[PDB]
Parts: sequence; structure tokens; C-alpha cells
Amino acid sequence: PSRLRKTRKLRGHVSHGHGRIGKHRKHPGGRGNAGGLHHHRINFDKYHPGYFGKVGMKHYHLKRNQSFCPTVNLDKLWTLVSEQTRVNAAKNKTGAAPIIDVVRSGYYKVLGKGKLPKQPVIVKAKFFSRRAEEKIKSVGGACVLVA
Amino acid sequence: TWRRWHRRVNTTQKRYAICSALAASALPALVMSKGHRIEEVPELPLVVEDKV
Amino acid sequence: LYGTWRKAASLKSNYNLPMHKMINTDLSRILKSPEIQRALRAPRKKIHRRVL
Amino acid sequence: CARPLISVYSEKGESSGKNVTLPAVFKAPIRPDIVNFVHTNLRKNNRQPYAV
Amino acid sequence: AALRPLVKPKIVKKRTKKFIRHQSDRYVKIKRNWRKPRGIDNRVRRRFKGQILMPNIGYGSNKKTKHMLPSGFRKFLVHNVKELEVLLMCNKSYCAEIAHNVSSKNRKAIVERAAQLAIRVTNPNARLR
Amino acid sequence: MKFNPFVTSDRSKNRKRHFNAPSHIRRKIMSSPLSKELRQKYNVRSMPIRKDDEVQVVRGHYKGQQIGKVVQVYRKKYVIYIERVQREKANGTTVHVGIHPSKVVITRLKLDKDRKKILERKAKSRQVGKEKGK
Amino acid sequence: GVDIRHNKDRKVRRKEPKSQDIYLRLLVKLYRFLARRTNSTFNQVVLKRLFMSRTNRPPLSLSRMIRKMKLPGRENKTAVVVGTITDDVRVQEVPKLKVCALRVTSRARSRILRAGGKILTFDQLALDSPKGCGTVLLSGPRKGREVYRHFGKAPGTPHSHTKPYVRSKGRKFERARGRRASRGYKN
Amino acid sequence: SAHLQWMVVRNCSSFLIKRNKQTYSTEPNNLKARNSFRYNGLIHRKTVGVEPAADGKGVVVVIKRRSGQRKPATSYVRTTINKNARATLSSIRHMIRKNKYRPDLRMAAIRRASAILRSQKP
RNA sequence: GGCGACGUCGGCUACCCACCCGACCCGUCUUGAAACACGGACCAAGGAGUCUAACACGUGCGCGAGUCGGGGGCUCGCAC
RNA sequence: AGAGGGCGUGAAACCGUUAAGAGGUAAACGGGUGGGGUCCGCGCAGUCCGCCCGGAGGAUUCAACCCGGCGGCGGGUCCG
Ligand SMILES: [Mg+2]
Ligand SMILES: [Mg+2]
Ligand SMILES: [Mg+2]
Ligand SMILES: [Mg+2]
Ligand SMILES: [Mg+2]
Ligand SMILES: [Mg+2]
Repeated sequence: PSRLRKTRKLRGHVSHGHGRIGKHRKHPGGRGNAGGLHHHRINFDKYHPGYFGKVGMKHYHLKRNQSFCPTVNLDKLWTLVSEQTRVNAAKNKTGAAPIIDVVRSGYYKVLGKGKLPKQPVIVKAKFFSRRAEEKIKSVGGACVLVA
Repeated sequence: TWRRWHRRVNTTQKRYAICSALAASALPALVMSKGHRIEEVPELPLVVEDKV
Repeated sequence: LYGTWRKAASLKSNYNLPMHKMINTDLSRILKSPEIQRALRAPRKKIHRRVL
Repeated sequence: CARPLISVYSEKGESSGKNVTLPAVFKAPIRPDIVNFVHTNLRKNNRQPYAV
Repeated sequence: AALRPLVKPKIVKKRTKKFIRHQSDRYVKIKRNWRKPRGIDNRVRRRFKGQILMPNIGYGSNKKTKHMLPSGFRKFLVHNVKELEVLLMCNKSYCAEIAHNVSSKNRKAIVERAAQLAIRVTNPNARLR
Repeated sequence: MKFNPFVTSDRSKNRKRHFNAPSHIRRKIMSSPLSKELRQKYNVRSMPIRKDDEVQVVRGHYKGQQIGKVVQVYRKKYVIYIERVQREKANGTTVHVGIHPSKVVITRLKLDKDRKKILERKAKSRQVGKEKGK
Repeated sequence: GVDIRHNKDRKVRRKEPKSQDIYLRLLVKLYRFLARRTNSTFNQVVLKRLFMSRTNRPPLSLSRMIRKMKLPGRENKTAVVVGTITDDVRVQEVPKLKVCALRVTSRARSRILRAGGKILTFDQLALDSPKGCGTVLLSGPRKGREVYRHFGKAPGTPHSHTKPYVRSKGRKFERARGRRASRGYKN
Repeated sequence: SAHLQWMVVRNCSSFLIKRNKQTYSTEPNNLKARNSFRYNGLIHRKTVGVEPAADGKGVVVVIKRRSGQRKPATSYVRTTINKNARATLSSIRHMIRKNKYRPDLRMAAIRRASAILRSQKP
């Protein structure tokens, strides 16, 4: 849509929206990120603080699969299975707690996030946080580990 | 020649427009006000039998 | 192939047909309903032109 | 929902004994702004690149 | 006046003089079509006295008298019979014109349909034999 | 509608194959219809025109029931000359005005050994078109 | 001249939606009848909310609504939201409340209709309560977007908490000088 | 759905003339040729239209049947009226307002009928 | 209420002419141009904010804790 | 041939010619009227058009009322 844009409405005026005085030339401030310490310094602090310098340890050839663990916290914990389970879970049949393994749902670690409901569970994950296991051990549930 | 010639539309909008394109071909006002002279024809979703 | 609003489409895996933003769409009937016109003020139908 | 019955017409023009129920496609939301948005964008996938 | 069109008022017009471009007298490369002068020093934009006026919204004509012909109608140009019949309930308010492409055979017919419907045509005797 | 993706439908390439045509294609494209008496006796529609066909002109300035033989077939200018339709010059010499063979109707073929074999093949290939209707 | 100062002449609100939705345009025509004619202020709130943009119409989740209708007094009112009702995974069971909204989502209106509640459009709200009597009109967190946590003083001012635009989070991306007292300073 | 069919056809349709001025609607079944919401002969459950008679003697009055839409071969029921220039102008106004069939556009049915009868007078 | 026929009545534009008043030549950089600042003898056609990538924000539409086939794959051998 | 051998259409700058008008403050222009001119519209002391009523003679047949007759409007047991 070249129809709806600014240069049709700006055609007939001499300086084309760039000034009689400044008169937009080519590169008045330098090309790219030029002047990042020197004359554009006020811009690089106050909008990009931290941008210049070493901060850490160098780690040659990291592989983004060894540090891979997705997390499911306890609020989202019941949507991994059917809603047909937990309504079937509490119907006076004993303490028969259903399994929820997050590893066949594609998650490795179970974190904490409050309001885990009143039913007992067994939760199969590779990792846990200690807030998360004491929510599960508070509703009478169990917390079974897998490699 | 590397101008972006081609456009994507996500498919629930393709199916949204194709339900709105069929439902207006049953209203006799919209199909006659596009010009199709459909005065003498019978019932507007015309269905002839499968022998055709 | 597009499914009704009770059942989804069978030949399309995860598509059901789009819901409406208006159910009753003839608003000449809505504004003449006794529920609406029990509540209105009155029309104000003078003109009150400029006075010399 | 109001889904009337539609007569199937024979090859000689007159009606038959078959009457198909209107499927729920024909009661979809009519949106000529999406149909404009789709037909604008999908007629542009149709074209050779310019004689640059 | 072949036909009389309801109430025709005194058509006042604010100007009858057809705004010309600045320096259009001095050159022939410069058409007389209005272009507003955007120079930084010129005396038309800065609006000195005794010089070329430049149009603004104050010169607009009265709304009840806008697009009125001197005969009191408002033109609506047509091409054939089938769009002459759309002006049937407007015949004391609007008048028809025949477009300049309509051949002398067909122009003869859509003025005889105009006389039956009593609609004013502004150019009835055009492209005769 | 054309379906074969190896034959043109553009304007500019069909003209260029028309005016640069080889002279054996050019006798094919200069064909004329047979008369209604004669297309029933031979059950063939039209024929490429040759030198001594009796012929009459069906449209133009010179037309109407004037059987008269061709005398010269310009292929290069896509023009037959017929012995009767002529034109006086300003000099007073009479010249043949030339007309295109699509605007022209054969009323008597000139049969030789080849014009038997062309008609028989153009006629035999129509009964197979009748035999397809089963 | 008069000296009555400029910029007081023009107001910069919306008098019609910028949508070309022919079903929102009839909801507009229904309510700008009811706004200028029934003398109730519910119909002025709902009318200027139909004009609002998509950012000014944030989605309202299923457990902001039913948490804002466990309050005392709200036991039999109807929930109006001009905008979508999505559903929370966090909530386990749903009360039987009566809602009224543009464009309730598919999984949300399966959970409202299993609970025994009734979903309404703005047509059959207008037939139901034309004055808007007995309605609890709700809104979503319109400053809940990812965009508003980028706005503020500056990311490199004292106590900014403004979250700068980095192209990728990680070490060595805007973390060296100005962010720790060892390297340079800390703002 | 008189209004949503209107909001498709409002602009952006055939039967729509816009030249230099006013807009016209050139419908088959429309009294006053405006593209009004009232004066549209496709979009309503009830419509009135008066075309000239075929021979040039009288007025036909098409009205919409209401017994079934969506079936336009039998949607229109028309009556040729050939009477003496005020009892045909009185007959079509009993057809409007003795019925409750659109008391709206009652004069526009008789402004049109009177100005289409003096289209026939010589 | 009154006045007027075959040369008269009315009308206006890119018509021409007269007169009174007002009026220096445009574009441009510039505190300031009619400038003793620069460019322009004249006409015709051509002639300058584009396209791709990235990002930001506003707005419009679809779905909505999800969303997205763009990469492939399938559908008789089909002009479009 | 107002297509006559670089010949479709044939613009402007420029130049010849004829017609009209004018001319010591270089020309050109803005505003305001005037004079002439080209031309148009009306048609020329001859301009109103349709509405209803009472006048004057003429010419026909319905209306009102009923019956035949098909077709539509609206309400009803929701009777099928
Ligand atoms: Mg400017
Ligand atoms: Mg600018
Ligand atoms: Mg600058
Ligand atoms: Mg200045
Ligand atoms: Mg090609
Ligand atoms: Mg200057």
C-alpha cells in the first residue's frame, strides 16, 4: 500500500518533511552504533545500562541440552491428566492416588506455586523443589523420583 | 525480485472467511445485489440430485 | 466438513464453526420490544431554533 | 438454532421427494471485512515476480 | 425555461473569478491550475495586499445552493435509458446530462424517454443530423 | 480452452509465427472453404487453395456469384489473384487486386493425383469422429 | 484576537470504533440509542467501552471473574465484560454464575455451561436489563501487558525497574557497566 | 436480518450509482430510488414496488409474499391495475394501509404511481 | 402596482480595451533578499523518501495459556 | 492526400498571415466597474405550472351495493 503512506501526502512541499535547516543528508551521527562511548554516551547509559564490558566466566562450547529442564509448578499440575481422573479420584474409594508423571508430558522439574487441591497424588518427576514437595506431602500425597 | 510477493493468512481466518462466503450465498438479497439475476430460480441453496 | 455448533467438523481435525457476537440481529424488533420501551424517557421533538 | 429444510430439485426443474436440512455453515457470521482481508491477501500469492 | 424546478433561490457565489496559480501569467510552462506557493519569501503566501488571492474555506458557497446550475437544477450525467429511469422521483430537483460518448442514435432515444418522464436534459439537441 | 502446456496463447508469439511462416506451412494457412454443393459430395469442409480452382468471392468490394479461376497465389503476401477481379490503374494498365483466401469460396476443385489423396485422407478422418459416438 | 487559549477546542476520544466489524457496528447502534435515551449510566460505560481498542479491551480470565463474584452482595448479579472471557487452568471447580460478554472462548464456555450458568451476548442483555440493573461490570488487567513493564523513568536511572530492551537475556547482554559497582558504577 | 443485509449492501454493492453528487440505488423493486434503509427492495420481509404495466396501460404493484423468503420465484405477487387515474391511486393506498403492510412509504407508492401514469398520458 | 417585438433583452467566461486604487522576481541558504547573494533564454517529455532484513509502539482481525505450518507431505494427469 | 514515399494522430516553444482592439512612464498582474466583441439562452409590451371547487356544453363507463372468482394481509385451538 503505497497509497496510504506518508510520501504521497508530503509531495509538493519542498524539503519533504526533513527541514530547511537540518536538511537530512546521509549519516550525520555516524553509521550504526558509532559513538557508543563518545558522543552517543548519554544514549547508551539511561537506555542500555550494562552494555560495555566483561562480566563473567567464559564457557567454550556449551550445548543447550545438558542444562535442559522445563518446569511445571503445582497450579498447572493437574492439567497434565484428564479432568476425568480427579473427579473419579475423590469418589470415596480409599486413598487411591493417581499417578502424574511430568516426564511423558515433556517436563523434568516440578516447582512450587500455591493451591494444590485436597486430593492425594503421586508425582513422578526427575527433580523437585522443597516448597513443591511439602505442598504434596501436605495434602497426603507422595513424591516419587525417576531417573 | 526478492520483494515479498506472497502473503500468509493463518488458517482459522481462511476458514472464517469461507464460512462467511457460503452463508451469504444463501441470502437472496446479497446474491442478487452482486448482480446474479436469480429472480426466476427456485430455493436459494440450489440442490440438484447426484445424477447430475 | 465444517461441523455444526454441537459437533465439530469430522473431516477437519480441530475446527468448529465460529460463534456469533449477536444472537438476535434484527434491531428494529429489539428497540420496539416492551422491555426496552418501558425504560425510555420520551422523545424530545421540538426544534428550538435561534431566537432573534 | 433455526435450520430449515431445502428441497432437492430434479434434472427437469421440478422438486423431488428429497429434502436436505440446511447445514450449519449457512448460519455462520457474515463478515465482509474478513473476506476482504483474505481475498486481498490470497490473490497476491498468485503472481510471477516482476520484470525487474 | 422548458421545465421549472421547485424553489430556486438567489444563487450567490462569493467570487466568479477562477483562482490562478502564481506566476502563471509570466510563463506558459506554468498552467493556470492552482498550486499554493510554499516559498519562504514570496508575497502571495505571506499575503501582502494588491496581489493574487489564495483560496480558503471562507470562499465556500451556501450549502442549500451548492452545485446549483443557473437554471436551478443539479446535473446527473447518464449513459442510456436504464439509468435515466433512476431520476424519476428527482425530476423537479435534478437534471440529466447525456455523456459525451453516447452515439447519435442512442442519444435520440434517451431524450424521448426523457420527454415522457418530463426530466430536464441540459443538452437535448446535441449530435443531431 | 487450451490445456496443452506446449503451445502458445500469447498475442505476440502467435503473430511472429504467422508472418515468418515457412512456405509449406503457408499453403496450409491459406485455405478456403468449399462450396455447399461441393462439401456434400466430398464431405470435407475446406481445402488449401491452388492455381486453377474455380472460385467466387463472398465478402468485400468485389463480391457475388462471379465464378472465375485463380491465376496466381502469392504466399508471401497471403493473397490469391483471380482472373476477373481487377483494377484499372491511373496509367490505364489493368492490375489484379489481391484478396485473402479466407474470404473466398472454391466452386470447382482442380483434381490431380495428389488432390485425390488429400481429399480422401481429410474425409476418412471424419468417419472415425462419427464412430466415437457409441 | 481574543486570547481565549488554544488546545481547549479539541478532545481526543473516540466517537465510533475503528473496527469495520458489522456485528460490532450493530451493537454500537443498539447502545448509542440506549445511551442518549434511557438515562442510565451503565449504558454510557458500556457504550464507550465498545469503542475502545483491543489493548483497551484486555481479556478477562475465568477466575478473575469468579473471584470478583464471591464478594458479599454479588450473589445473583450478572457479569458484564466488554471483551473476551478466557479460562484459567488454575481454577478447579466453577460456580454457576451468569456472564455476558463479547466473544467467550471455546474452553471457557464449556466450563460455564457445565456449571449450569448462562452465557449472554449484549443483545439479550439489552432485552434483559435495559437500564443495566443488577449487573457487575468487570474489566481485565489493562496494565497487565508485557509492554507496560518497559515503561517508566528509564532503565538506567536511579531505581528505574524499567526492564531494558535487550535482544536476548543472558550473561554479557547489558549487564557490565552501570549494573554493578565493580565495573564502572551502579545507577 | 434486515440490518445485517443492509450493512453489507450499504456501500460496496451492485445496484449502486455514485456520480459527482447524490447516490442512487437502481433496484428492481424500489419506489424512490434512494439507497435508504427503508427504500431497498431486497433486504426486507415486506416490500412495495410499482413498475409500469408491460403494454403501457396501467401500473403493476409487486409486493412481497412473506409466505416464504429464500425462494424468489414465488416471493413476489404482482397485480396489474388499470383504472381511471385516481381510483388506481386510491386502490394502491388501500393495499398499503388497510393492511398493516408497511404504512411507511405510503406516499412514495403514490407519488411514484401518479408520476408514472402521466408518463402514459399522450 | 408600472414598463418593452425582428433588433432587441439577458448572460458570462484564459476575449480585447480603457480608467482609479493596490502592486519590485521567482526558487533558495539566511538574524535579514527586489537585492550590487546564487540558479533560471524558451518549450516538450523524463526526473528524486523506494524495496528487503531487524526492532519498537499504535491500530485492525483470528484464536486465546496458548498460538503458528513458514519446512516437508498428501490429493486423477489437468487452462486459470 | 485534411494519408503524396521518415507519408497514423500532428501538442507547445518559435514564425508568417488575416481579423479585431490598442499603444510616450518596459511589459505583465491583483481588486472594482465600464465600453466593445464572440457566442449562447429565451423570443421577442406573447408567457407560469400542475391541485381542488363552483360555471358551460360534449363523450363514455365503473364506482356504492351484492354474487361468482382466484390471489395475498393479520389474528386463533398449535388442530394436522
Ligand atoms: Mg509545511
Ligand atoms: Mg519528517
Ligand atoms: Mg536532522
Ligand atoms: Mg522571511
Ligand atoms: Mg511473453
Ligand atoms: Mg527570494
